[PDB]
Amino acid sequence: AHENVWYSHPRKFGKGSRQCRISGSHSGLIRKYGLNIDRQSFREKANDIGFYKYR
Amino acid sequence: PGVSVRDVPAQDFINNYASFLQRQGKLEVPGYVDIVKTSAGNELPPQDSEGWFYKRAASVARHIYLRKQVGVGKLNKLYGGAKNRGVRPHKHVDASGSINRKVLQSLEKLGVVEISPKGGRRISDNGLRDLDRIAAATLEDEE
Amino acid sequence: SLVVQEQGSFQHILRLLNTNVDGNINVVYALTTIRGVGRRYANLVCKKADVDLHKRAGELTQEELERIVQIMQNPTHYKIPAWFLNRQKDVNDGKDYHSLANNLESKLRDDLERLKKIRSHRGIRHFWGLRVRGQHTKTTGRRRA
Amino acid sequence: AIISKKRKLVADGVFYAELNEFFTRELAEEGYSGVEVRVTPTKTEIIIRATKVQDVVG
Amino acid sequence: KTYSYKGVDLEKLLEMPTEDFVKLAPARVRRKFARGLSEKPAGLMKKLRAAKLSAPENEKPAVVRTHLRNMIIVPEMIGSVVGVYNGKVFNQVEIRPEMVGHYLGEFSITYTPVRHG
Amino acid sequence: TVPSVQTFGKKKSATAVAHVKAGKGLIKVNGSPITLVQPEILRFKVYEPLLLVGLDKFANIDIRVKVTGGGHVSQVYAIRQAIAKGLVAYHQKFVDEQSKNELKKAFTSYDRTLLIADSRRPEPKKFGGRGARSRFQKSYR
Amino acid sequence: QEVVIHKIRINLTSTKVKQLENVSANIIKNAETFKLVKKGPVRLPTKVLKISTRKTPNGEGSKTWDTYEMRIHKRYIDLEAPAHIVKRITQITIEPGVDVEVIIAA
Amino acid sequence: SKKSHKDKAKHAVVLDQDKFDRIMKEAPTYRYVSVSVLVDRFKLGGSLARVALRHLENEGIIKPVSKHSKQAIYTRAT
RNA sequence: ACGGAGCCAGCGAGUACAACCUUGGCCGAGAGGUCUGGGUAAUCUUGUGAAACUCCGUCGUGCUGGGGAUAGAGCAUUGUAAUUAUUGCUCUUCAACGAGGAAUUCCUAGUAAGCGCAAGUCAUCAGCUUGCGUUGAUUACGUCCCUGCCCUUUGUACACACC
Ligand SMILES: [Mg+2]
Ligand SMILES: [Mg+2]
Ligand SMILES: [Mg+2]
Ligand SMILES: [Mg+2]
Ligand SMILES: [Mg+2]
Ligand SMILES: [Mg+2]
Ligand SMILES: [Mg+2]
Ligand SMILES: [Mg+2]
Ligand SMILES: [Mg+2]
Ligand SMILES: [Mg+2]
Ligand SMILES: [Mg+2]
Ligand SMILES: [Mg+2]
Repeated sequence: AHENVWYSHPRKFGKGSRQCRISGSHSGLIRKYGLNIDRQSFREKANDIGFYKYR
Repeated sequence: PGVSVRDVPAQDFINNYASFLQRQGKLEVPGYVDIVKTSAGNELPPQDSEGWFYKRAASVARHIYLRKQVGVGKLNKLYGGAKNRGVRPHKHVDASGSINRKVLQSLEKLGVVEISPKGGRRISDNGLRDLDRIAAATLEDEE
Repeated sequence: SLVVQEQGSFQHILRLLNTNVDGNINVVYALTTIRGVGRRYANLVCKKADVDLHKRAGELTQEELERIVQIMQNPTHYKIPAWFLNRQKDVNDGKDYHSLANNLESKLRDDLERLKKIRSHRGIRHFWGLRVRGQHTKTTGRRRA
Repeated sequence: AIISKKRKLVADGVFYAELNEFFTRELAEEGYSGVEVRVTPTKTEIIIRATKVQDVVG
Repeated sequence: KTYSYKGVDLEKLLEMPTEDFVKLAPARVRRKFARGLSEKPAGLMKKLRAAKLSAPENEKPAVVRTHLRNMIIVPEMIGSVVGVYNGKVFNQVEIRPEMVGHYLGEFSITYTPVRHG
Repeated sequence: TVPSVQTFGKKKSATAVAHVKAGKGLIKVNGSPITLVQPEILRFKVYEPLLLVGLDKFANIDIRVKVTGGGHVSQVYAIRQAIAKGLVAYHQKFVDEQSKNELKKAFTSYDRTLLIADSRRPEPKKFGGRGARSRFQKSYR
Repeated sequence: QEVVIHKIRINLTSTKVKQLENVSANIIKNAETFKLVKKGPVRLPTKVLKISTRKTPNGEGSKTWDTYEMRIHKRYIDLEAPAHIVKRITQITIEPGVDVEVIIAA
Repeated sequence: SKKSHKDKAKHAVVLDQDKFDRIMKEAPTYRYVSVSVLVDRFKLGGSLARVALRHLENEGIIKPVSKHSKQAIYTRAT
């Protein structure tokens, strides 16, 4: 774990640059309006957030 | 009575203005004409090999007369249609920017187009005067 | 508007750069029938030669053919830009050329055999006859014919 | 703090989700019921509706 | 003709700096070298110069193994034998004068050719 | 003040706002006279109120139409309805009852949409198909 | 000595309607109570904040989606009004949900 | 990749003097003139169909009923 | 089909502890580059001057100016990094393809279909999806014949239930 090599790869962008903010997952992420919550947790917490099924 | 460009059909007025601009020796064509697609959307140069630049200048001048003021990027959005992207769905491709820039600078040299404070370029009193004059020319040409 | 077109002079067959070309087609699209020359390049070559665009290839005169031929072998002399040329920067000698009917296919073959000899991945893929530009092959090009 | 108003409301919602889930994790032994986030010109009041209020206070 | 790259002769090809080749090289190389360079290709160049120096002047120099595939073959690199990582094997490749312009990855086939039946 | 009113006519997403005044028989759309409507083959569509009513009915009446939104033919139908409704409203407001009733009899006996806005509007699309009310395809194997 | 009019501006936001309308009505009533000239609670297009999402957490099942959304209503107000009474109005009659913001613009 | 039609040239790519006297002789007696009608008689290629068709508007040999693009509608002058 | 000319939308989205939407002015043929200026948004991109479409010409039944796959060379952009071509652009080769068997899918009014745009994926990349709007129909307005569904009656040696 030499500091020059450990976690040395850049992560400024791409699939793994940002995480789920709920689960830390990198799949099925919703970046719209800075939600940064994956789709399933969004479906779970939408009503608390302010999102509702309307039409 | 008095007549503006709005009282004459678009295509006939544009053709007549192109012919009038071609007849007189002003409105220099850039040395790179006969070379260019006029946009990435097209795949061939204009069928009218010489004189098409006058048509484009006439259309541009009429457009600035009708609208508020128009820059170069807006003209790029105006001209240019759908590119045949091989085996992919067509999209909208903006027109070539150099051609429209040269058109606007040539219209500036002719005095028909003035730099607008709000950005872009608007119509000038002398140029709009010639536009009304040639609109009258076309209108009494019709009958 | 129309002309009798001087019966007895309108050619029907031509041999420009050792390929037979039918002359009744429009000049630019008649020139398009030689390898290494497309509608755009032929159109520009005809434009620079001052020959009429709407003319017919079987009716334009001989010195017109040789002037067109001269234009379309050393384009950079006649103000054809560095771009718009077929083979630019020419990785044998660095001089932007334009390949033609026999020259195009021949020089493409030397480039292909260079890629075969150089032992590049693109070269061996070309030697095998498979797709080169990185397309899926599970479903693409599954029939030789 | 300057940010798009729609994004600001989305952030307020996700912050309320933050608070609600954290309080659910913590005050579960307290019979936690709900949380209200009231915003005043100066203070961001956070009302906790729970059963064992006296133990919640501690 | 024996070999010229872009009008620059083979004899000039052996003795010539990187930057002139960059100016001679196509657009992709131009952007790659204009975008700055990693330290790893510099170390590879140093090791490979050392390997060329070490060889007693009349055999093929000792193969230098390397994982780097993303850097290209400069005129200084000719006359050298490198083992490019293939996923398992540092596949051998001797760097010919026609190496130039290309990467190393073209000569370490990351997949085995597929044979059916 | 000059006797003048403002009416409008709509299509799917087109909207023509027409100002009618006591003028000199002056009919402009987007600042251009009616004879040069954007298209060419629906031109008679936009003359239709003119000829159905008769030009002499409004010879001292001027027309100014600004049409926005929607495609070409939707805009044309918008100008149609706007001009017709402007004529009817002006005759009701300042001319007489029988005149307006005669105009309505001439209009509604021909292409009812001339005075009544069209009720059809686009159907929202749904998941499971590329169309508003179409599905994608089935495989079954 | 604050007689200089600040031509102040009061804008609002919410995800709900009745509370926002109530706050705006109280603001207008307060402005009228002290003889204030104003531009009314001009309505702004309710911005629909929409996200489409697949329902299945695992991709299996018939293709079924859903659309969650809020609306934001803005209803900004500007006042050609004195200083202290306007500010006192801003720091009073605040309802959770609706967010009040004040711009002097003087 | 077929060969079924087996079509010949079947079109006068260049007008000839005898064909000119033809096009002029039945410039009348063709009570309706168009591009397709002109090329139906094997004497016009189709690009010069428009050329001869526009040329006939010289001394009023035929009259126009409509001059929309993509076609033409001409009757015999009476 | 290709040239010019006409010039028409509605859903969106858009930068802060980061670097987004980009106008406008200069360059380049284009992708693009550069200099400035707006917009934390009915304010600026944006009237998203979108395509199909319309008008005037070139083409003329020729796998042809259709079709643009497969390749050769070059120019740029994002990227630590692009070869196994990221993607865009310029010149060229231009293949199969002649309305597609058995069979089978979707759909009864702003519907199908054609046409594109926006948003989600996004540092770069859609031929995808979710939405939106443009032009906009033929044919039903019925039936249990095929495939099934609901209720009732009947028969059953079936109940892991006609697999
Ligand atoms: Mg166009
Ligand atoms: Mg067109
Ligand atoms: Mg097409
Ligand atoms: Mg549809
Ligand atoms: Mg084509
Ligand atoms: Mg709009
Ligand atoms: Mg357009
Ligand atoms: Mg072809
Ligand atoms: Mg997908
Ligand atoms: Mg039914
Ligand atoms: Mg049993
Ligand atoms: Mg059985």
